[PDB]
Amino acid sequence: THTLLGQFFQGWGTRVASWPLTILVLSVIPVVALAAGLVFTELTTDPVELWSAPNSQARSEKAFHDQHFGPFFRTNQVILTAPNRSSYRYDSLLLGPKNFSGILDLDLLLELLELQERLRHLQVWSPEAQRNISLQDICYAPLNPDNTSLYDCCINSLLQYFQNNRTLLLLTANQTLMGQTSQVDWKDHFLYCANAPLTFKDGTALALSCMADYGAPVFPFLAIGGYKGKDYSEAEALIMTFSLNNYPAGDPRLAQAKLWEEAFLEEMRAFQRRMAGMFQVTFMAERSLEDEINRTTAEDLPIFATSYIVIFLYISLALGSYSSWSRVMVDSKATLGLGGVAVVLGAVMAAMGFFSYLGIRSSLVILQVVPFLVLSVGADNIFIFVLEYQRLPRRPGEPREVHIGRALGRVAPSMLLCSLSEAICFFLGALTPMPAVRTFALTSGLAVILDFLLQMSAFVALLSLDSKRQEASRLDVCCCVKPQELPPPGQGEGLLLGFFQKAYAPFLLHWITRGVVLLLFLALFGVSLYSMCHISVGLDQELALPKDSYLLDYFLFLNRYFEVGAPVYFVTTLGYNFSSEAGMNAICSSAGCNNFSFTQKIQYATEFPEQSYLAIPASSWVDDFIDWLTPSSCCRLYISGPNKDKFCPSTVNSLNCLKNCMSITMGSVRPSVEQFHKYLPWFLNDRPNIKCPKGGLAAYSTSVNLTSDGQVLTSRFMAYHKPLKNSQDYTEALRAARELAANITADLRKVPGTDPAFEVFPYTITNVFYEQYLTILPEGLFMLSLCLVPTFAVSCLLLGLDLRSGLLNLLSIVMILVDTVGFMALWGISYNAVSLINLVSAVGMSVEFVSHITRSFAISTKPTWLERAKEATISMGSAVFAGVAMTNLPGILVLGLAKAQLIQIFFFRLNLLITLLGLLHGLVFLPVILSYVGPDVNPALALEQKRAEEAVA
Ligand SMILES: *[C@@H]1O[C@H](CO)[C@@H](O[C@@H]2O[C@H](CO)[C@@H](O)[C@H](O)[C@H]2NC(C)=O)[C@H](O)[C@H]1NC(C)=O
Ligand SMILES: *[C@@H]1O[C@H](CO)[C@@H](O[C@@H]2O[C@H](CO)[C@@H](O)[C@H](O)[C@H]2NC(C)=O)[C@H](O)[C@H]1NC(C)=O
Ligand SMILES: *[C@@H]1O[C@H](CO)[C@@H](O[C@H]2O[C@H](CO)[C@@H](O)[C@H](O)[C@H]2NC(C)=O)[C@H](O)[C@H]1NC(C)=O
Ligand SMILES: CC(C)CCC[C@@H](C)[C@H]1CC[C@H]2[C@@H]3CC=C4C[C@@H](O)CC[C@]4(C)[C@H]3CC[C@]12C
Ligand SMILES: CC(C)CCC[C@@H](C)[C@H]1CC[C@H]2[C@@H]3CC=C4C[C@@H](O)CC[C@]4(C)[C@H]3CC[C@]12C
Ligand SMILES: CC(C)CCC[C@@H](C)[C@H]1CC[C@H]2[C@@H]3CC=C4C[C@@H](O)CC[C@]4(C)[C@H]3CC[C@]12C
Ligand SMILES: *[C@@H]1O[C@H](CO)[C@@H](O)[C@H](O)[C@H]1NC(C)=O
Ligand SMILES: *[C@@H]1O[C@H](CO)[C@@H](O)[C@H](O)[C@H]1NC(C)=O
Ligand SMILES: *[C@@H]1O[C@H](CO)[C@@H](O)[C@H](O)[C@H]1NC(C)=O
Ligand SMILES: *[C@H]1O[C@H](CO)[C@@H](O)[C@H](O)[C@H]1NC(C)=O
Repeated sequence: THTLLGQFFQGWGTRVASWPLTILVLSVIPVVALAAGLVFTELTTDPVELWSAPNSQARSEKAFHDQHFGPFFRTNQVILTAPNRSSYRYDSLLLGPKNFSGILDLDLLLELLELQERLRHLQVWSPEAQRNISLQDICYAPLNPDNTSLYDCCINSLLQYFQNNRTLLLLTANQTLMGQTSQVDWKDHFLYCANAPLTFKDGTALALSCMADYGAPVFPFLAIGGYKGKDYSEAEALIMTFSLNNYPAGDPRLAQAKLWEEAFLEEMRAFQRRMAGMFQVTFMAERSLEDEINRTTAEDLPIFATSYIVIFLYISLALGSYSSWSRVMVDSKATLGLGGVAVVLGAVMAAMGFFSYLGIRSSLVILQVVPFLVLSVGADNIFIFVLEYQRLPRRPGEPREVHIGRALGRVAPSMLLCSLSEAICFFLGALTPMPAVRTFALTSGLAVILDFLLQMSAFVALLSLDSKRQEASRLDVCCCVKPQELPPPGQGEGLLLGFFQKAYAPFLLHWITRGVVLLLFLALFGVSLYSMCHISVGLDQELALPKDSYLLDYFLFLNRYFEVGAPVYFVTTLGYNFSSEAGMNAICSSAGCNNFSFTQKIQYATEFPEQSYLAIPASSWVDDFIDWLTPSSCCRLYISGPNKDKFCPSTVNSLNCLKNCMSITMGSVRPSVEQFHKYLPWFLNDRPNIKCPKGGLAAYSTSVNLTSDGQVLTSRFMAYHKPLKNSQDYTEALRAARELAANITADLRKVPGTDPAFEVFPYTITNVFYEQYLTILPEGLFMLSLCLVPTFAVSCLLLGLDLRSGLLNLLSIVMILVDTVGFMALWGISYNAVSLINLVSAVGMSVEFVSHITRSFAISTKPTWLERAKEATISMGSAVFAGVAMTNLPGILVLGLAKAQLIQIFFFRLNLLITLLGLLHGLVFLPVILSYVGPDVNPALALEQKRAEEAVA
């Protein structure tokens, strides 16, 4: 069946080389017709659409949350630290001698106040809206979310303890204690605040409120960072969080938030420049990561285009015959190199265009690296074809058409094998949950297929025209005005086969070198197999960005100085009867509630923050609700009047509403079903004052989704992750949170009247990205096994290879792949979707290294194994080296300047390892192992080629 394709491709090659210009036209027309569809490209840069599987669990959990509570707010942080400012001591009253940091000086706080109050009143022009966007339009106001003001926006900073009042910050009082008097300053209020932030009367001889201006308590971990435990006075970093209201991807209010974020960043860069010796400013907006990813994507297009220029230039001056110094410009193949690269770029653009016709949404991070891998695969085929056509000696009085036909018929089955193997590998690499890598894989897969279809028609027609322009004694690209003259046309043997015949093949196939090489490769396989175990599974941030980013400095500070990670909501899905006494007994953590309840379990989890990645015990709306419902003066009903048995708030101090919230309790307080359903909407819309410090509107306003009639559909309990620094930390944190949530639901599902489909799930904003890494290894190994299958299957069918031949190919592919993963674990390249699609591309590509040598060893007539190995090495080892290896390496070595750590790590280093191991195995190890245990001579395999050449000659 090999020689059948030989006959077909002989016929095809002849028929194409006979009609060059017609075939070039008929081949260019569909490429332009498909590649004109690039104008439909919907370039989506948003991280949730590229890097989350929309059918995964995390996305179903996110969808449920974002439905029942609205989406998660956009955090625009600033982490300030004064490194050169020396620590001092304070002899405070009510507390011991505290050692204060340099950052907790007064002038620095007045400078942070200036910045905070400047960013409050920041305004931007909105051309879509044709007005000035104020912060109040877009800011996340937890208290009073409808008709907000600039002094109602969620701005978490140390100076919230002084409600951003500059008079309260410079304020000093005289306090006498146990006979002795001392001057109390802002330090006393700060410390008393950082201890218990839910106070309205400071205890340090000052009637100073501790709650923020917007009316919620600021916990110390949100305001200060760099301390360790309850030693807040030694805080090294101040934090200033601007929380904006997040809206769905299609809301016209998201442009407003992003415009303000851009203005925030401009103001923060100006502020960073102004304060050089004083502060060390680091900052990010929510738009920062999407903007720093897409900045560097358009800055390394010169460094990408240079790769294809260099591959063109190598292929151009590595098929040119340099014998005499008079006909170099006639021998040099500039037209063929240019044409070959043009054909491959045609194929790539056709693929991108075809996929853009179906409305598939890509990103410039995806349409950047597609041409590289497709070209590194597609250039080798053209190189090997032209090399064979060059080496194949023309029969006497034979025309060029039949010669090109014969050369193509000779090398076409091998190129069909390569192209099919690589296309299948890419289309099996396109099973990834990540839509970005899926789009990449599918585009690359089709690009390789169209590359082959163009190489068979357009490039063969082009080679026919080049051969004609050469034989007519005209120049290459300086031709058609210059048929002048040359010395004798046909010259002797080349330098490539010269080297491979006289230096290499005798050296590699020495008495000693076979034993040494074989031993050394088995040792390398052993080391690689050992080292593959210490692979780091996870794509952390600080890789997506460049190395010159303002976000890297922010991430260094966010890792070093921060005291808690992202907040995790333990969302409770539908089918909990919260009203029942038995219901709310298993959620609360007060006197009378069940032991190992919801909040008790989270509390005890946070007691061990290293095992279960939680730093703070969960907030509880039900615990604070049954706390609110006490016979104290928090909720009271009018004893009589027009508002009889109606809620008089904690603010009014009249005698008319002296009646308590419910009856005179005889122990642990529990409201009845009617009492619960009536009094919960009051609790959730009660602002915490001095009189009643317990109130729902502050924290739990949005953490309960009531029905139209006052049934609780859902509810979320807000804990905080410990500071998560690596991708492994994020993944372990998700795993541990899920395990705890499963343990919680297991106990909550044993309550009378709970639906069995009831579930507690820990939704954090970074769940969708770091969920895949729970099961990337099994998926990856299944994928690489499914990619090793068709390689062998089609390698045994198409090439028509025997059993030993197929198994030697397979053994070599497995060896290359294990070596790649071993060196991945050594160099410090992580395991993820990007590394995985590179390894699947490697499984596909390594066939180009092994298959050519193994075939040309199989189709051999030399007496002894060593002679056949030498022949295979010299002829096809030289073709495979000069083609595959040296059209990979000049392309890869240019991506070493990419500047983006993602490409610089996963597409330079990993492809360099893949290429060099491919080279080493399929030019050092495969000749030796073929010379040892290669397949036996098949005379019919070579002798029937002559019943397939002459018959259709
Ligand atoms: C409480 O949860 C309900 C669940 O139905 C939310 O109602 C849905 O809201 C989403 C987003 O606005 C809409 O797409 C659905 O059409 C709504 N469904 C129904 C049945 O009305 C509700 O929005 C949540 N409460 C609040 C105030 O947002
Ligand atoms: C949730 O449990 C409460 C009890 O804690 C149920 O309220 C009772 O419902 C029964 C059935 O009609 C009535 O006879 C009682 O008068 C109600 N009050 C009690 C017993 O406290 C409530 O029905 C349950 N939720 C459901 C089933 O939807
Ligand atoms: C910030 O707080 C200060 C001090 O409380 C406010 O200054 C006023 O506060 C008093 C009571 O509200 C007023 O009666 C005085 O006019 C004044 N007190 C002093 C001693 O100056 C100030 O108004 C607050 N900030 C704003 C702008 O509301
Ligand atoms: C080595 C390079 C030049 C090979 C060609 C790569 C081409 C196909 C890539 C590189 C930059 C890309 C373009 C950059 C952005 C846009 C603008 C958009 O509104 C239409 C698509 C379009 C026009 C892209 C199409 C694909 C593109 C043109
Ligand atoms: C085939 C590849 C090279 C095409 C581009 C892959 C890109 C999109 C991949 C590689 C690394 C990934 C990023 C790394 C981690 C983060 C941080 C997270 O908070 C938002 C998503 C984001 C930003 C990921 C989005 C998708 C990502 C940028
Ligand atoms: C095919 C193999 C044998 C050679 C591949 C090329 C070489 C240069 C590659 C393969 C493995 C790589 C090394 C593996 C990891 C480290 C440790 C690090 O602290 C310094 C760089 C260094 C030393 C890498 C440098 C580049 C490297 C040596
Ligand atoms: C600074 O505070 C630390 C922490 O208590 C203490 O050990 C040390 O003695 C203090 N040094 C000075 C100079 O007061
Ligand atoms: C918008 O804000 C700028 C702040 O520089 C201000 O100067 C300008 O007057 C504002 N636009 C309008 C409509 O007043
Ligand atoms: C408080 O004591 C300080 C320091 O001695 C002094 O300057 C100030 O006048 C005193 N204030 C009052 C109210 O006595
Ligand atoms: C939580 O889960 C189990 C249920 O399998 C429960 O019995 C026990 O209290 C907890 N288990 C562990 C290992 O903490």
